[PDB]
Amino acid sequence: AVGACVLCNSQTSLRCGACIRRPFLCCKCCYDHVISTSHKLVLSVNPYVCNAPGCDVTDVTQLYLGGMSYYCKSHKPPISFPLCANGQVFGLYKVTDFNAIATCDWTNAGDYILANTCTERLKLFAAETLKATEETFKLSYGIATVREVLSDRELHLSWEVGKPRPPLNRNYVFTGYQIGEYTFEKDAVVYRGTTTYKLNVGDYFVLTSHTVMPLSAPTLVPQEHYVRITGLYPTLNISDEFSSNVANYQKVGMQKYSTLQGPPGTGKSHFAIGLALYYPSARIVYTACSHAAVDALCEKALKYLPIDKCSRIIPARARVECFDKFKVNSTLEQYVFCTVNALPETTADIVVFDEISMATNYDLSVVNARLRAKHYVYIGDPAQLPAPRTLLTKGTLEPEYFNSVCRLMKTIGPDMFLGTCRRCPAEIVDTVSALVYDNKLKAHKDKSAQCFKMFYKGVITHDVSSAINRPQIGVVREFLTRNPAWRKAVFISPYNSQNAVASKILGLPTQTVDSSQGSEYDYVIFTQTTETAHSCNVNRFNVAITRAKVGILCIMSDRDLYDKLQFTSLEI
Ligand SMILES: [Zn+2]
Ligand SMILES: [Zn+2]
Ligand SMILES: [Zn+2]
Repeated sequence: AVGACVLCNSQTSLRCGACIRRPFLCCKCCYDHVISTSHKLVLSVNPYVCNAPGCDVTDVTQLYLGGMSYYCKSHKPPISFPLCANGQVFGLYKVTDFNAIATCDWTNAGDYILANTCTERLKLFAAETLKATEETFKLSYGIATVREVLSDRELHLSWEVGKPRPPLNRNYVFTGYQIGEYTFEKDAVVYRGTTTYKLNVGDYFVLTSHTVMPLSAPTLVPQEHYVRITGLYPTLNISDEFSSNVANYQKVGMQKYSTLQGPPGTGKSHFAIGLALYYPSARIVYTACSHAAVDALCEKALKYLPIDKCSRIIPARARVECFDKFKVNSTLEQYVFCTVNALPETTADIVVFDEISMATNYDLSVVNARLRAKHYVYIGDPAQLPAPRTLLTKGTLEPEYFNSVCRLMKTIGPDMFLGTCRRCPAEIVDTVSALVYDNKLKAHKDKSAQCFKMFYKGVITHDVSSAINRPQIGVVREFLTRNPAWRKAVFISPYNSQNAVASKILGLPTQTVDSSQGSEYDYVIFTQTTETAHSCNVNRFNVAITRAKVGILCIMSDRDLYDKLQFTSLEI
């Protein structure tokens, strides 16, 4: 009941009872909150409610202190002081942005803008409030009870009446009942259990609504610049492979934290693993939000670092299959690879946090709270995809608002920029360089002459809201017969339902733009599917076309992005 004010740190007995996170507010800030919002319940040792029997007055502006008790206007004794007066709320030890965070529903883009432009303590309040709001929203959907089991990978579902049905994609993970976590894909539906189980008829699945823990550590520690490399000991014998990053590795040791913007295929994992070879005695914890980002870092370390000093931390509540070649859960190995949600309480000489566009401020804070390091390196690309914000429906979230790190990279610029793309044919590099990198990305490869674009609106159908464009898939099928080398292409689209249809019609392996991030393929076939804000998002468009090493076929819906593609146009 006694704590510190989330706005000015002043000690107080007051917490806001109307705030979902119940933050400690001092007399000054508590007043400026209750007097400007619908929030009127104030909590101390005892709540600020009228003590008079059977009285329901709980509004602090309608209450007074009579002796050492609280009463409303109808029950106060002659000698009483208002609880709200002179810009203060009574209590021991005697804000426009805080009000908006405290009262918003997190459905507008402006809510996320504020959560990232506010002061550091308000970024944690915002991140805690958003996460709790997202989980209290997880109690709103309807239960799915299995009507029948068709096979080992297919079933029919019976949904709860009155409550909405949640989007059936890999994004939403249900906990089966505890028969393990399970996912779904589209009356026949495809079931994917984390644990193999004889799907009982009648057994139900419900979305995991986990408890949101409070945040203590800032999203970014206060920056410190040094005159010499601190706590790290460089090699003089550094492999020529990593020579291009020596000045940047030295910058890493001369700052508390550093940001690295690495466009697709510019050498982010190479830089991260080369940091270990540059400071050979340094203990490095490699972290990212997803198991896939952590696994890609593991694959790079397997090729350059001693396997006996590596360890992959895997949580006991295993959801997906991940990296198997390092010793598991050895927290004290020199190189620790672990997702943010599974990080142990440890220290390190360097912490490398990869795929930074996918981090939230909640993740940034958790990393600072579990890992106490000499240096923190943030690697990613603000021109790539952010974490899905399930509550956000109105407006688009710009890159400078993804998290604190992305805000810095878009405002003051990143500390380090990898400006040469080694993956993509020049047609793709020239396109994304002009689109999202202010013409600063350069192509290492020549033009492949295997990058094609076709403007074909087709016909848009919908599986609920997830879109399908069968004529765009038909155009691809026609192209494949005439271009058999493309038989080995990966089919990519902004929609899971478009991918499901293309998987059955084309037989190509399938990937959404969002699940393709961090991966690369020789050939990519991309169907835009629709002209929505989702399919036209320039970051999503950037990720989609930079998956290709050799060739890409883009079947476009949007004239704008089609005209921007520096590809050979095709006809049909
Ligand atoms: Zn205060
Ligand atoms: Zn409040
Ligand atoms: Zn009363």
